[PDB]
Amino acid sequence: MVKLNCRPLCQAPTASRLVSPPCFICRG
Amino acid sequence: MNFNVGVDFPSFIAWDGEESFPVKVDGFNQFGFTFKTIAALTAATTFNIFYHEPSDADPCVPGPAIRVPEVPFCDTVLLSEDGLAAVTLPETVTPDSFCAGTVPCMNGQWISIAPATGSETNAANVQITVTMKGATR
Amino acid sequence: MNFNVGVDFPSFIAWDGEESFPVKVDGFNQFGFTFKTIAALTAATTFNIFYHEPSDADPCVPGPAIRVPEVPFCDTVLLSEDGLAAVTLPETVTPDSFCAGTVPCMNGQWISIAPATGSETNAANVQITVTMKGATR
Amino acid sequence: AAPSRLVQPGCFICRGVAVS
Amino acid sequence: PQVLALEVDCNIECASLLDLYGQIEVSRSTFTYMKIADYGQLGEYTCDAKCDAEFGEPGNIRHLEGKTYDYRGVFCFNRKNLQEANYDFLSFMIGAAQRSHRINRNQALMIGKGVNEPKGWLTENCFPVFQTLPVDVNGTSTPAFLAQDWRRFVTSFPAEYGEARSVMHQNVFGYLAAMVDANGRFLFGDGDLTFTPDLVRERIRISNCLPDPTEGNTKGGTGQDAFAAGSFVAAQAAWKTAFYAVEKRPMFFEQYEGGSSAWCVKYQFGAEDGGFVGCCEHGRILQI
Amino acid sequence: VDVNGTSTPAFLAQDWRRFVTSFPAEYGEARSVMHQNVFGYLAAMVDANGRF
Amino acid sequence: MYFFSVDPRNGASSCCCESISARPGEVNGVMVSYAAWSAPLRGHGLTNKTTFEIDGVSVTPPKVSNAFGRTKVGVVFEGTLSDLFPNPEGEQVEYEISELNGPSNGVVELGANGAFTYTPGALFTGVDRFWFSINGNIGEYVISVDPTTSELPQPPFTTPVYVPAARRSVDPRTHVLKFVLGVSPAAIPGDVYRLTVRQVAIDCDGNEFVHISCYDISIGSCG
Repeated sequence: MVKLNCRPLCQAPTASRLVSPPCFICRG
Repeated sequence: MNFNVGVDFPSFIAWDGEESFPVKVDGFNQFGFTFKTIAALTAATTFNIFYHEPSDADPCVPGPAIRVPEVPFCDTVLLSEDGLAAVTLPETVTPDSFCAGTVPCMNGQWISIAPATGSETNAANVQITVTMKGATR
Repeated sequence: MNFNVGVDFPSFIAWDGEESFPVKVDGFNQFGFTFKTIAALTAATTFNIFYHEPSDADPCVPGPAIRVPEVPFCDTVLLSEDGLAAVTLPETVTPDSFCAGTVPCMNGQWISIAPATGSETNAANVQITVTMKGATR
Repeated sequence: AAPSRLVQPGCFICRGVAVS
Repeated sequence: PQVLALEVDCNIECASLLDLYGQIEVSRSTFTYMKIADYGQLGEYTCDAKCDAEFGEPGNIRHLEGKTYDYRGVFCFNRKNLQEANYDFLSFMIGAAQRSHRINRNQALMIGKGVNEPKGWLTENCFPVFQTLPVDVNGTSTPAFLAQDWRRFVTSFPAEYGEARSVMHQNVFGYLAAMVDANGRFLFGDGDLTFTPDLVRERIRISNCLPDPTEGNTKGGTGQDAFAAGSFVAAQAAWKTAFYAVEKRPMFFEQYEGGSSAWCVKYQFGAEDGGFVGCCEHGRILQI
Repeated sequence: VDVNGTSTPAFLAQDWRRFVTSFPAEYGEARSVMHQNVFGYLAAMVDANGRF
Repeated sequence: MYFFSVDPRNGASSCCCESISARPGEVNGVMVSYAAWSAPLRGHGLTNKTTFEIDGVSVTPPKVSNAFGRTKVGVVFEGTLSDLFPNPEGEQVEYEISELNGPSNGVVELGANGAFTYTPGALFTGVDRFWFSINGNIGEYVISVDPTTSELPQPPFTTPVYVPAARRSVDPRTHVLKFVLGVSPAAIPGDVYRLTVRQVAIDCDGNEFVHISCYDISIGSCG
């Protein structure tokens, strides 16, 4: 009974936008 | 500063994708496999493990290929049907990532891996290798 | 009671006898080779050592093959007439005995072995693998 | 040293509603 | 013919990002430490009236290690002008080497590249990087950096990782303090000619050898002054656990008898040190 | 809230101050919970000109 | 190493240009001492803004044409060596691969009749040259091994006389300009070329002082 344990070798970057609350706009 | 670590844990080939090579594990007392993929697989890939004996005629050539039995450690519920050791490289294992397994109880003096039947199609993309641990000469 | 020596010093194939392979050595800090012959050699064979660099198109695939320079320590007197590191398996190495060696200074992310010209029909009878040491990340 | 400019941020307000 | 004692030099260091990183000291040049990959799941919400249990799935514990890299150099003299000089080159050169060590170490620890240099956290590129939106102007879609981003960035740090500082080139901070609203009032420090709060309380350590997106303080950005999207702006990380800096031996200086050919007295210096990135989840990078 | 043409939904600071102080008074003390990101979505809000 | 002290343009002190002998195959180095001309113009010395140009005043156009090929890494390359030498008369062709100018990262087993096989060295990606010789006529054959993905560019077929891209250096503290002057193995003895050097000085404020001189390269055999 063998059990394996692999792991990646090279990592990948992590990009993500940073959207912020929008320009205040009146509901009328 | 890197150390000449071939002595004190050497490594040998065991399945280059076309042929198994028995690796002598007598002079050492610990060993393990380090799988590695060369291209994306198609489905699960299963390998059988074999152990050899010193040949009857010559005592430094391996004998026939005997299938090593398998042992559980409390938590085995799969319990391979015919009680014979086997390893299954799971599907969706990318390249640039290696899995490393090892049979618990050693027996014989040469060990070998072979692609189990029905799985030798996409087994040409794996390359198992062995690394021993600690000379006992 | 043998351990899963795979993790904590894994190993990969670097020269299966027909074509070379680049093996990534960034994730680890120390590494070395383990030569092994499958059939008797006919003359001294020489291999060249190459290091790669991360390709600009993708940093997880090795770029072109540069050749690693040669570093003398103190005792060195041969200097191999080229300042480009190389190994040379001597004649009379029976194919049940391994030989270990490594470069004193790594550079780049990858490492590769290939037979130098002249000894390309003997290298078909040898096997070269690389085993690393502790993982940095 | 050659005269370098000193461009400062303008009136920056909005990121989601273009004007008519 | 009235030689003074004035020694106008006019050169700068950076600040130092060294008192931030967690410090560890090693004697041997090869250390090793453990890491907890994941505790894993253990035990489910089993039903009742079931004389049984489930083994769950055990965790994982890796065992890592890292080296220490050395840093050395050489500088010689002529021994003839060193006897007639009205000064002391040696004590100047000794200082002129440590200055080269301090600035090379700190820089490498940031942007070091793999082999025989500690991998800096910039090039490691495993800190999650947050990039900001572009803005509109007269139809054009120039990239920009509004104060709205900076607050959103600093606050978005996970609260349970701890307290985390921020690092940025002072030209970015100069860019922040000088923003104006629609009318023309300042955003920070309304009507006092200068905005300068105690950085220590706002958790902003400042430096001068980070990528500095405002190129020589000349790219505020409305036309051809856009920030050239893809530039580093600031970083934020719980440094006492995100990055470690190891130390083995401080600098030394040793005469080299041999190689000194009775003309050229040749000194030698070196030092050993290193660093490595710890858990690179604590820590994020802001980008244009 | 209306944007140029379409009807993208949104959530304004005024929509939060109107929700909290709209809890039936005769229920005792009542706190509120939210993911950290939502709190970091009221801090960085801008009025007409440029003000937080 | 050659050395020329340039005239300082003071209205004071056979052909015009200086004399430079060259041998087919050599790669030499030249030094020019602009001191006599730049020292009076006390400024910030010289600036690395020198410009070279090579013209031919006697060519004797080449008999045998050059050629070019391509191959992927590790793959052998075959080619012909006969369609490059259009011969006017009818005679025999004794092809030869000069040992002093063989390839640098492979081997070439020249067949008997204008055929050859080029096996590139293991794990090698770049460009590789070797200079054949048909009936004494010398021409180069360039092979570019591609790294198996797409392609490499097409190199520019080095001229008979050339100055390398960037091996020049100018010392502003002693007003001395150095560069490298290489001569192809295909240069034909007796031919003459002309190298004109345009070197730029600079004043204390940032203007220019140009200076032009020429040299006559004479391709002679046996140095």
